[PDB]
Amino acid sequence: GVLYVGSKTKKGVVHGVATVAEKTKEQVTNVGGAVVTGVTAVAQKTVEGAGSIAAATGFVKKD
Amino acid sequence: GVLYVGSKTKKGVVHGVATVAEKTKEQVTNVGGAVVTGVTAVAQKTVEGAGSIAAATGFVKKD
Amino acid sequence: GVLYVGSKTKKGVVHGVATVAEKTKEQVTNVGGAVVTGVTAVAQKTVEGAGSIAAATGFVKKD
Amino acid sequence: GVLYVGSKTKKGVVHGVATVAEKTKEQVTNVGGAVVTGVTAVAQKTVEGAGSIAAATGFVKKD
Amino acid sequence: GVLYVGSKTKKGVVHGVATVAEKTKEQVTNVGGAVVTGVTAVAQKTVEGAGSIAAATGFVKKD
Amino acid sequence: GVLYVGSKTKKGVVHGVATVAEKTKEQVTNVGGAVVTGVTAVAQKTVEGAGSIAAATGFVKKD
Amino acid sequence: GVLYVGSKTKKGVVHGVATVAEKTKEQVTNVGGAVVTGVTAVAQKTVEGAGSIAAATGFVKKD
Amino acid sequence: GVLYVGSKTKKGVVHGVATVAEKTKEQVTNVGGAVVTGVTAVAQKTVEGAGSIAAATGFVKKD
Amino acid sequence: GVLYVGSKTKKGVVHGVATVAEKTKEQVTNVGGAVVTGVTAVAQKTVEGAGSIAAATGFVKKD
Amino acid sequence: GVLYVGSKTKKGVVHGVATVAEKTKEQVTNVGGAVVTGVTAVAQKTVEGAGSIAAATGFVKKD
Repeated sequence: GVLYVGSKTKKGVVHGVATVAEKTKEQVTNVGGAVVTGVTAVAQKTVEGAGSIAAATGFVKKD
Repeated sequence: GVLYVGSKTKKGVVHGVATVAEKTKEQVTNVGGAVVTGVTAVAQKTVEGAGSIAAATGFVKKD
Repeated sequence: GVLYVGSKTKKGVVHGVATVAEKTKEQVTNVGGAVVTGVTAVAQKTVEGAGSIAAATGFVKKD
Repeated sequence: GVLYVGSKTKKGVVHGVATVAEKTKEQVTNVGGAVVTGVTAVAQKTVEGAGSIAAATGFVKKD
Repeated sequence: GVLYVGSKTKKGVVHGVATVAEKTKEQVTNVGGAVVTGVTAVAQKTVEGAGSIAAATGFVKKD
Repeated sequence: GVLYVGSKTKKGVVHGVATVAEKTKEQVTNVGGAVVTGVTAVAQKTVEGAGSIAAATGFVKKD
Repeated sequence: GVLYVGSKTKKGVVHGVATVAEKTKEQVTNVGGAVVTGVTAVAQKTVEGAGSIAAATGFVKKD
Repeated sequence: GVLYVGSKTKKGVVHGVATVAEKTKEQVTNVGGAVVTGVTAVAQKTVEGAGSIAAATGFVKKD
Repeated sequence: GVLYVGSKTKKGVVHGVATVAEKTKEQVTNVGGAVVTGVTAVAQKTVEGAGSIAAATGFVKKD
Repeated sequence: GVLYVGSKTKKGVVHGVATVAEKTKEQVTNVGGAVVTGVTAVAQKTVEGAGSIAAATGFVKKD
């Protein structure tokens, strides 16, 4: 189809993703797709096919 | 179809995602899709197919 | 179909998602879809197919 | 069909999702769909198919 | 059909979802659908198919 | 003498003095002494002398 | 004498003095002494002498 | 004498003095003493002498 | 005498004095003393003498 | 006497004085003393003499 984005802005201030740790052991920021930051930010994804798998996991501990 | 986004703004201040830990052991921020931040932020996803699996899990501990 | 979003704003201040932990052991913020933040934020998802599975779980402990 | 959103605002201040823990052991914020935050925030999802499963669970402990 | 949302506001202040725990063991905030926050917030979902399952559970303990 | 102020606080939120006018003609907020705002706020004044005058007046219209 | 101020605070948020006018003609915020704002704010004044005058007036219109 | 101020703070956010006018004609914020803003803010003034005058006036219109 | 200020702070954010005008004619912020801003801000003034005059006025219109 | 200022800070962010005008005619920010901004900001003034005059005025219009 058609994806149409039109934007007029005088002033924009944007902070995307921040991970801050002090005296910490296991800290995970995990994003399955894309990370898009800005004034006027657009992300588009298309998957065409049978039996598609999208899997996102913080952490796995196995013993 | 048609996705149409039109936006007029004088001033915008945007903070997307923040993970902050002090003296912490296991901290997880987990996003299955995309992370989109801004003045005028758009995310679109299409999956075409039979038997599709989208799975998101914080953490798995197995023993 | 048609998704139409039109927005006029003078001033906007937006904070999306914050995870804050002090002296904590297991903290999980888990989002199955997308994280979209802004003045004028739009997220759209379409899944076309039989037997689709969307599963979101904080954490799993197995022993 | 048609989804039409039109919004005029002078000033907006928006806080989406906050998880705050002090001296805590297991804390879970779990969202099966998307997290959309802003002045003018729109989320739309369509699932077309027989036998679709949407399942959201805080946490599972099995032994 | 047609979903039409039109909104005029001078000033809006909005807080969506907050989970706060101090000295707590198991705390779960669990949302099966989407989390949408803002001045003018709209969420729409359509499921087309026989035998669809939507299941949301805080936590499961099995032994 | 002795003025002793001791204060322990975890979290404090303080708003001192606000004057808000819309479509208004003559609005006066008038404070003869000092304006002191905070977590732990202290104001002390000493006047030593004969025939001292402290006078505070909103407004004077003379014709 | 002795003025002793001792303060312990984890988190403090302080707003001192705000004057806000829209479509207004004459708006006056008038403080005879000092304006002191903070976490732990202290103001002290001493006047030593005979016949001292402290006078504070919003506005004067004379014709 | 002795003025003693001792302050321990983890996090402080302080806004001192704000004057905001839109479509306004005469707006006055007038402070006779000092303007002191911070985490730990202290203002001290001493006047030694006979016949001292401290006078603060928003505005004067004379015709 | 003795003025003693001792301050321990981890994080401080301080905004002193802001004057903001849009489409406005006469706007005055007037401070007779000093303007001191910071984490740990101190202002001290001493006047020694007979017949001292401290006068602060927003504005004067004379015809 | 003795003025003693001792300050320990990890992180400080300080904004002193801001004057912002759009489409405005007469805007005055007027400070009789000094303007001191910083992490650890100190201003001290001493006037020794009879008949001292300190006068601060926004603006004067005379015809």
